[PDB]
Amino acid sequence: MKTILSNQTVDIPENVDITLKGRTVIVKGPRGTLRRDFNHINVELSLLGKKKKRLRVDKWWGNRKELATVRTICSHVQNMIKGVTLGFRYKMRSVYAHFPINVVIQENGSLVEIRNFLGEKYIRRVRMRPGVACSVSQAQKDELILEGNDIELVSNSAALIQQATTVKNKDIRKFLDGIYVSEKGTVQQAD
Amino acid sequence: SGRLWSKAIFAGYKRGLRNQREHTALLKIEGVYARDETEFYLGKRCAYVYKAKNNTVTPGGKPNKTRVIWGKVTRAHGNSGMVRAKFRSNLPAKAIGHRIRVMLYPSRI
Amino acid sequence: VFRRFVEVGRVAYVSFGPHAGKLVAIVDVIDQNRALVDGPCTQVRRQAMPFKCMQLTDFILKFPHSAHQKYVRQAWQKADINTKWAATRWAKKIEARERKAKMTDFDRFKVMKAKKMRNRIIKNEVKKLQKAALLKASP
Amino acid sequence: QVLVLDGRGHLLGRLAAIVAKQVLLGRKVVVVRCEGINISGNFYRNKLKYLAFLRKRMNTNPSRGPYHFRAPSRIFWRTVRGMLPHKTKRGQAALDRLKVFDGIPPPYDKKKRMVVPAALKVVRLKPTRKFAYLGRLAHEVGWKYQAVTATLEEKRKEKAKIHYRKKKQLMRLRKQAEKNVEKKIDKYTEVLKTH
RNA sequence: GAAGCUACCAUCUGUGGGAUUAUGACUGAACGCCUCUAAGUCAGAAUCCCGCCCAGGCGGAACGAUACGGCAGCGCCGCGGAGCCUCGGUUGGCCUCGGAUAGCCGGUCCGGGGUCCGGUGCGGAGUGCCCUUCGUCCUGGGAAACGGGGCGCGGCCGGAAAGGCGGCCGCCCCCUCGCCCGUCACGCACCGCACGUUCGUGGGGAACCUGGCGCUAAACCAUUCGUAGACGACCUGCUUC
RNA sequence: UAGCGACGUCGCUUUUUGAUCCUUCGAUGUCGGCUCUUCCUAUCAUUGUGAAGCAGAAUUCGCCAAGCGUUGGAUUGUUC
RNA sequence: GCUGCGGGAUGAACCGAACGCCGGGUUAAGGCGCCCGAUGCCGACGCUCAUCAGACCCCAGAAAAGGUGUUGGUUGAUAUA
RNA sequence: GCGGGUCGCGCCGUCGGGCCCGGGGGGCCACGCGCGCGUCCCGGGACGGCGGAGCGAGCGCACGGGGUCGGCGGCGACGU
Ligand SMILES: [Mg+2]
Ligand SMILES: [Mg+2]
Ligand SMILES: [Mg+2]
Ligand SMILES: [Mg+2]
Ligand SMILES: [Mg+2]
Ligand SMILES: [Mg+2]
Ligand SMILES: [Mg+2]
Ligand SMILES: [Mg+2]
Ligand SMILES: [Mg+2]
Ligand SMILES: [Mg+2]
Ligand SMILES: [Mg+2]
Ligand SMILES: [Mg+2]
Ligand SMILES: [Mg+2]
Ligand SMILES: [Mg+2]
Ligand SMILES: [Mg+2]
Ligand SMILES: [Mg+2]
Ligand SMILES: [Mg+2]
Ligand SMILES: [Mg+2]
Ligand SMILES: [Mg+2]
Repeated sequence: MKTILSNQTVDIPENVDITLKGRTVIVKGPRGTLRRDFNHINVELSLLGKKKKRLRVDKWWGNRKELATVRTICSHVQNMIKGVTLGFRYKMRSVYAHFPINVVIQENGSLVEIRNFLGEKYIRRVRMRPGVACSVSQAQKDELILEGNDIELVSNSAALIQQATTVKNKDIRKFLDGIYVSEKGTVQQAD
Repeated sequence: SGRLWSKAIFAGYKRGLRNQREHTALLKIEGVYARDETEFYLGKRCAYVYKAKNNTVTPGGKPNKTRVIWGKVTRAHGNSGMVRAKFRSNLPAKAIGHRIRVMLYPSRI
Repeated sequence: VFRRFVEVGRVAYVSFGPHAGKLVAIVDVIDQNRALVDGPCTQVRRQAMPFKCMQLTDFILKFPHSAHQKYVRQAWQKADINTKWAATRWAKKIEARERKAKMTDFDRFKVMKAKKMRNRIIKNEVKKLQKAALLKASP
Repeated sequence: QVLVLDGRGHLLGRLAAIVAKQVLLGRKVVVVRCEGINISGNFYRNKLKYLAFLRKRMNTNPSRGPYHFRAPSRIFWRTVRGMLPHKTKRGQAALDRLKVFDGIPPPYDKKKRMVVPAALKVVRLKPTRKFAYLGRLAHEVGWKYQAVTATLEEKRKEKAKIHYRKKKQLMRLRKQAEKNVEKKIDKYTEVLKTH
């Protein structure tokens, strides 16, 4: 109905320091820096507060779809602030039947190489994203932990793993085999 | 020295979709882009200037290749400043897109 | 961003329509697309005009919401909008455009002689200064 | 005489209309940077329309019939063919007056380039609508020359950046000169009669 | 049974990149939860397009040779003298990229930040510039140190995309009016009248006298071949060793 | 409601047959087969998928999809 | 039929309007991005995105049914306890 | 107690009847004084026939007047 100035309130904590040059948002923190490009969205961005770092995201007029849009900027800035403080950690227990699944990290944490996968001979070489590391975790049977900063890149990597492990031409209510995302969380605990 | 005539481009004939009316012409005339603007140019004269390989003139000095068809502005035409015109002999229709001089003849200030 | 948004009591310029060149003050917004404007001293009577008609500028006033012509005139005279309006570069631009439209031939003759004299002085002193810049960067 | 038009951020049909009307009157118009023309609509539908247009062909001899040009300059040229009366011996002279160039030629590196305001994306498209790139469309459909044109465009933008600093240097020098004195005999008359 | 023509009746070879559909997802609102969608992203194919492979347009390149003999003949350069045709314009532009819920200009700091402006654009293509200049003589005021034209000469190279224009320097014969304000008097004043001023020492062709610099060919046929041929077309040979 | 689905109900198709006589009666050579080219998709198989009363196999039903295949014979002139 | 003309692209029958030959002006039915004459109005108000959009009597292809796609509207039920 | 017609009361109104009548600036296509033609009005006004009475004539004009004329002006030969 052509509303007016919907506004979302994004708190910023004390450790991170934000800086924007337009609709391009650049965030710095302890665990690296980060940036995104919100160019195609056409929403007023502004920050207020001497060292309190309140951010307001403001869209005027619009439609109902664009009032739906104005919250998505708030949620992505929230996820970037969670990432640049803590970083995201995905814990994946590999669920295997009578056949084991061997998982190695081939080069420098980037490449993941999956083997033996229901007795298939085909070695499955999967290339992860830039800016994310992967490690076989300790003290747990075949748990695989992906750690990174940008949650889109990390979860795209997890989706690439779980769609690399996909059973063809069978029942998928039986043959429940694959590498699935079991837990989403932070790098540094208790935060 | 210097140009005294204003520049105008012959755009076509007064016409319907199917049939034409060849006893009248239209002129898109540069610098004019409004019905209110094409009021100064009423009553002015227009001249078409061309070449021919025979050698015939008027008191402009000596025989030339140059021939000229005269005429004058009747009325405005549409909103876009285009101007109807009537000449003494009708156009050759070779001149669609060739410049017709609009002279500062009958000035009425 | 968006330094100048409309308000109850923000002055406005009227670009295209029956009131070209005349300031108005915005009384109140009717619905999104037109608004009631009013001019006490700039000779324009209280009426509703669209937003794409009007051109916004930066002076504000202090009105009650939907006041009368009287209180609009009081705040107008107490804020001195007209003299402060003529003393900005915007109105200088409008004044120059009107003078250029209202030139004559003798005025254009004087403009071209002064234009030639200025551009010759510019050309000489620019050529001398860039030659001096070359002579400065030469050691 | 020559209307040298830019192509970044223009629209296909609008720019075709304005060029097609101006070319019948005689002003020789040249459309430069054809790869940067934006087409309104979603570009999946745009490639769908142009792909069905590729499907349209004569089944008896494909040499005689619908020539499907793939270069974007030729795309815009075919669009202007569809709007000029080319079968008449008026529009054929009109198309011979019209020139078009993908990329930028060496005369038009330095000749000044106009921008039609009635055909801009910024003016026409409500900002939440989706658009296209004719360069993207042509690279998807058979025009194999994006990687050359991108390199040449980077090169010429690098040369234009080295020209603009020189021009801004000259303007700094002339405003230093106008900050110096003795032009003010004329400037009173000039401000009275529109400096 | 030679040579040749021939057989899935002998043998040999037949190949990858891109965007994406169906679908599966991620992030995430609408709808404080959820959600593959609303903006954003990813994987994704006998389809689609291109690559690989055939034919190359009233499509364009770079290079070679560029007509003796006995006059010739023919090119580049400078011309001037005539003469036929085709027709249009009557000051020129010498350039940032990119954005629009943003951007331009000016300036200590180590291309970025901080700072100063300007802004419905005036460091403006509704604007800029030689320019509204008829010429000349007289004669004074301001501006004026580069001249400014070039048969110039000589050097440098800037430009790849479809480049020949642009600029610098040193020399050369002249201008110290190469522009404004002012004094002074003539120039065809052709006696009311259009096709005037132009980029033009335009574009093309036929020849005529002129000085200077150079050049002394190649196709096609006749013939011969047969890797090629219905005929053409095509592949080739033809040094007096 | 995996797969079907009566009682009803709304359509699409011109590859069946029918209705009409608009075109040709100073002539459009009439069935079927042989050969040969191209197109459609309302998909039989192959590529990629989803759902099953899908354990595997073998099937069935959908979707994108006409690129490429869809034969050898006894009978009847046959289409079938 | 016996009839042209201006629109409906294209037409026998449609919609205006009926015809000697011409110059000026005005309109009808229709239309005003460009073919192609006219909106080159600083037109007014809203609706809709389509991976098969939509675009004008006659008219040259579509229904029953469904949509938390959006936009209004009706009738109820909750919310200051 | 309500309505239909009649009668009389004051107030409306650049109202109408050129109204009227006597007194105390503007408009008009409206003109023979002497005296005697009839009426009306309080010696005068207005009309038809007469007592006055439209005196004198067309002169020179000017013309938004039975569809325009200049008592306006230019320019050009041996090849157009
Ligand atoms: Mg199975
Ligand atoms: Mg074979
Ligand atoms: Mg999807
Ligand atoms: Mg019949
Ligand atoms: Mg029949
Ligand atoms: Mg016959
Ligand atoms: Mg026959
Ligand atoms: Mg036949
Ligand atoms: Mg096929
Ligand atoms: Mg009959
Ligand atoms: Mg009849
Ligand atoms: Mg009829
Ligand atoms: Mg018709
Ligand atoms: Mg139709
Ligand atoms: Mg017809
Ligand atoms: Mg007529
Ligand atoms: Mg109408
Ligand atoms: Mg038009
Ligand atoms: Mg609905």
